[PDB]
Amino acid sequence: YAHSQSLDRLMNPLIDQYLYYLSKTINGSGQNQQTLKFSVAGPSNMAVQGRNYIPGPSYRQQRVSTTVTQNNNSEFAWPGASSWALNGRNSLMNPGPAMASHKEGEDRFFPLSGSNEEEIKTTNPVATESYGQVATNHQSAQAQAQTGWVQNQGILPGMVWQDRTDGNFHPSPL
Amino acid sequence: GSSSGNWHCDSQWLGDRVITTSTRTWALPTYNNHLYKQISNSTSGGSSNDNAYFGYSTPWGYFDFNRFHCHFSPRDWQRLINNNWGFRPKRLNFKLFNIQVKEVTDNNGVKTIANNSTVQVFTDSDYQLPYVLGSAHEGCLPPFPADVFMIPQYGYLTLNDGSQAVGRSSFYCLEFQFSYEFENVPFHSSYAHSQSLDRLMNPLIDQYLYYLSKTINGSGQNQQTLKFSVAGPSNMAVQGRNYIPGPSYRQQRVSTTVTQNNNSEFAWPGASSWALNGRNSLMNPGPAMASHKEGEDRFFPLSGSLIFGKQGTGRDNVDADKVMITNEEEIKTTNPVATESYGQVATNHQSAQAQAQTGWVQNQGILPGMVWQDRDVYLQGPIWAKIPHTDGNFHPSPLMGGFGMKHPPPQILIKNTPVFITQYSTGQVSVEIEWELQKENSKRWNPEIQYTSNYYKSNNVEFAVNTEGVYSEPRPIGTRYLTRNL
Amino acid sequence: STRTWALPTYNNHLYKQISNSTSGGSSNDNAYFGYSTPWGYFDFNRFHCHIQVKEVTDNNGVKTIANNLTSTVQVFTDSDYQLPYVLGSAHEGCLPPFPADVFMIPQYGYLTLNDGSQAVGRSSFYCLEYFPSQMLRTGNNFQFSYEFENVPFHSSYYIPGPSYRQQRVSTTVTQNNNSEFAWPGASSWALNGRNSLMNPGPAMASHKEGEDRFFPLSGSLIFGKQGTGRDNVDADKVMITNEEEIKTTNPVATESYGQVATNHQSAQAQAQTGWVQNQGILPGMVWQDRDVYLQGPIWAKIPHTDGNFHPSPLMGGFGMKHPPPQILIKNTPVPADPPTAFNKDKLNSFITQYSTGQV
Amino acid sequence: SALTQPASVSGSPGQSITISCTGTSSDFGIYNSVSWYQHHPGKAPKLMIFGVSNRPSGVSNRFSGSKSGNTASLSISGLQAEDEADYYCSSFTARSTVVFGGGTKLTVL
Amino acid sequence: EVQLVESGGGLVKPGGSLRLSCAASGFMFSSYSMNWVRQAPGKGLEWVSSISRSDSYIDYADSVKGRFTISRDTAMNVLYLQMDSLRAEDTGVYYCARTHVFNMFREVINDDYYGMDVWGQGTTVTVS
Repeated sequence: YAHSQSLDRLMNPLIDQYLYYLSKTINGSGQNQQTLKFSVAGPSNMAVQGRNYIPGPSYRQQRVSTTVTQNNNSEFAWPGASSWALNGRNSLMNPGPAMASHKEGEDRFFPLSGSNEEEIKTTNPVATESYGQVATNHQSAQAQAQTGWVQNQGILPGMVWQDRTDGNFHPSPL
Repeated sequence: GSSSGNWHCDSQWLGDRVITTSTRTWALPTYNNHLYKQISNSTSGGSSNDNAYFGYSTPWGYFDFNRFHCHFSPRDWQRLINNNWGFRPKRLNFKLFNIQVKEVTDNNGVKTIANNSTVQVFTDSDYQLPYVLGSAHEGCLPPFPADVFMIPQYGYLTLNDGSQAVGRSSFYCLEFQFSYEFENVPFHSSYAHSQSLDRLMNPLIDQYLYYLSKTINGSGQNQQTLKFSVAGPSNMAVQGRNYIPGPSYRQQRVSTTVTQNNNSEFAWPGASSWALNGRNSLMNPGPAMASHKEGEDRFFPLSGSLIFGKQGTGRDNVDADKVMITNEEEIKTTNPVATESYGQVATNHQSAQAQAQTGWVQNQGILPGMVWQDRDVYLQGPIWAKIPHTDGNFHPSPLMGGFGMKHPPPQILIKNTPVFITQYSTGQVSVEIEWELQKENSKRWNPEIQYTSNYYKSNNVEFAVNTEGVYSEPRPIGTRYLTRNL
Repeated sequence: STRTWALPTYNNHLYKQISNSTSGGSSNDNAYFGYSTPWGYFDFNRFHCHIQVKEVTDNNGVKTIANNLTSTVQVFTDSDYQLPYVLGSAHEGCLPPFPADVFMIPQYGYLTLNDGSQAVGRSSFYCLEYFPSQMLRTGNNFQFSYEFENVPFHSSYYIPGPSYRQQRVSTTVTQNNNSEFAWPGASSWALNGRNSLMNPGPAMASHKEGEDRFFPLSGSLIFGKQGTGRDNVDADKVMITNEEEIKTTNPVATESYGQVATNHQSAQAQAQTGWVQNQGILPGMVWQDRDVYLQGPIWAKIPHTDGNFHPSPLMGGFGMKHPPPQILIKNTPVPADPPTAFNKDKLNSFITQYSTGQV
Repeated sequence: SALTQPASVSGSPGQSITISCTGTSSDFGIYNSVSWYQHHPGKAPKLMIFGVSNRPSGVSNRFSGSKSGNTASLSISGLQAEDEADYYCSSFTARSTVVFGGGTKLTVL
Repeated sequence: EVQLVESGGGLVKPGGSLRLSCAASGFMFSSYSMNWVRQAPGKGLEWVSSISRSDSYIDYADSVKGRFTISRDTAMNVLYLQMDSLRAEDTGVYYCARTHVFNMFREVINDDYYGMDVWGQGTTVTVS
């Protein structure tokens, strides 16, 4: 089957949550304007609502366009590809964890070694996109708030996902 | 003309089990004037692609008791968290009675209310509808039994592209007592580990394992050496440990003293997020992680803590003192801090010409041997949420707290049968839940910490009404007071 | 197996607080708060591992040992797991490897919550005297049985398992950099603002195939040879184990897990990649756990929590939620002569005494 | 007054520092009260230590204290540039007044 | 977030009178002792007066005794220091602090003193 909802839209569109988020960290343009203002997470702004579950793990792929002109004019077939090295022997990552091949609307891009899978895009991150962002540093009056990209993310508690010795995790094969 | 039920509110404490009945009075308007109506962001203007949604709005209302305080009075909660190491629901009994259907007529310019019909109510026990009870929405039974409440509307989001729909979207046309049996779920832990993960060692005795103490003799050239030492009580950071702290995904550190914060709008740009299908979605609350280092308690993770509003709090751009910020201080022992890195890792191979270089770990997934505590539940916070139906999940317990279930209590839908004629209904709702408890057997000598209401002198009584009849809850209440060994 | 044991009298029959402030205070990573008890414990937790009472009197200048028949020895098991459980930290004081050896029974003490050397309000103080125990004179005996809970067979014989990269040290000192990278270089996991070394860490191969002179800085169980000094011993004085057996299904502890593309190629940008230093569990990973050795610990207790993943411990052995209980023992204090007038103070003068026997 | 405390102390980053104030008669530290305050110029003073050595929720572990005989001392470890402030010691007195020392300005180099 | 904000500091010729108010927010103002301290220019902190939990016990530093009156309205949490017959030594920065007790339910009549818990940024009173 294929889901009729997406992992982030499980909410009721018609009601506010009783939870709050931090909407505004400064009054306005100026100097020494710091402030804290909180808002109700609700149907107006859904992106900021608190959620009980988060999408599955991701190990990024290179994005190859089926229109050859879009692709860079160089030999990125082997150097570009994401792989796992074992015993000093580099082994290409194929097919890789189950991940959506492309965002909604882009049919000409496929992950290099990741082959489309679009049906699982609801709960599964896109193969050619970052999993998210993460704060790199603390903030203070001197330093700005920074965020780094997440190229790979392993299992965390609460993740759900769709599929395509001493121990193993979710043995279902790739 | 003859009553269809009685009024049951009370709590029986029998041995290891708790039976909490609650009854309220409800009022059900007529939503959508008996229609189903497509809604989307474009009706609301749909400025951002992160907030773009599509879905329908249905006339039906739903009963939502999903928050703890619905079933517990603050005393029963104090009695619960102080004397127990765990709890979990067993049975669910539900009754609906004293139905009253009013019709409103406008005669001349004044309105008249007189009796009239039937009421449609059913439960979905096959889980064929979208499940909206898990998002921590409003419309739940009032904490205080003398409040009469309004029933929330029922609507469901489906697959979208921007505002537009897609061929895989679905349309659901939804076209008294029952009992329920909770499926077996783990006892929610309501204790704080006395010991930290790193201190599990015996302080009096050395390990027999060795570590590398010195890589050089002294300052100079060609001083390389390898020296080893015994890992023991003198230096505890270096000992070999069987278990390591749980996963982390770092949060930005916001300070409640505003002059320490950076003078820029980093509320959305700075925040941690997880992109899905091209829609950046804030990470909230995120994995269970402590809020702050000891002494840093003024700091709180940006998106990483449940925030509850005080009684009467406005909807938009309220100040900081209008909101109650919870903090997972209790779980600091086994979990990394939400504002700090999980550690360091080596970034290269040392050699004669190259120094050994390490770098931070901002996010860390599960590794074998990790242990962690889940996020706490509160008097206000949710009870359950439905585990999404998928090929896989890991540690399904929800991130906002409570009991994750593959078959939660079903949705209970209600509407007024159409006749149109302006009409509304009212009645009584009694919901009974059986709870099971886990007693503390601890032999700890010194006295536990307990949740106490400070003997205070003030104008009003906490967890009680003020002079205008407005019930109010002063602070968020955690479940973790008693202690247990790690 | 059977050994002959000797039990001293610890702390002169006192419970004593111990914080690093007694040890000088060290630094924040090393700060600890806890208590030390007069009770000793039996620890047979290591593989190679598989009543009499005396009093001491100094008469003139010489000491004289003489049987005390009426003395008692208190011993109990904690089968409810209500004490801190220290048998899983691989401490010394186990039964000796060689049956003709007589050993000293270690002292039992426990660490609790602490900020620096000070104790928070969540701290616990366990009085072992508050446990019912069996009191044994020279003719009485003590015995009990135990049943191990079901645990998977230890193994002696898709994508590779997770990795958290370790720094690479070489046994040829010329190869190693001329700087002190022992602490700065090492991989660590920080908890509550205390940086703690990653040891041994996840189970990972020690080195690439063909290079046996490189060992991960904090990734292996390093054992000392017979009669090895306590501090700053040389390299040849310690036995470094290597995990190379698991190189088939596990990444190398000194190497990156692999690569991941860091950007979107196009006519304006070349395809970029980056190194993966650490990788959490993914679906489809298979891995071997760490081996056990003749000197290695047999079991360890799974810390009681809401969650865990693959609980089998990182130093090897069998992780168990109900391991074998701790067996605590002490010499029942027999005071010296009390005064002839009541003094409410507790008696601080005890007969010097110790006891011995068999296991 | 009534509590003698040195005019100023200084130290390089990383070095421990012992600030100590002394008092007279009995009332010094009557009940358990010897309390150390951190006053940054122009901002609210903070209660670093309450009691002889107990330290409140907000305070960092670096700060510590003890009282030996007639002398109580605040010991700062892991010194930083953010620890530069004025430091006062106080003790409740027998007439239910509090008494502040003159205070030591700690200048970190 | 517990905050106490001082107000009413200003410039008054000697012999005049100034009233200082402390607006308490975020906590129960009637459950705590409250007291005023004073920092003269170029000097360390000094204590002025105090007022108990139930207002039974009012205390005064020896120097200002009889010239100041401390009292709290309590209808709306606020604190008041009436400064009368000011001198040249009354120049300073006045702070509003609250003695901190973890448990307000006493178990014993003589309780060890724990010191002030929450402070204001203080207002400047100047005499000429």
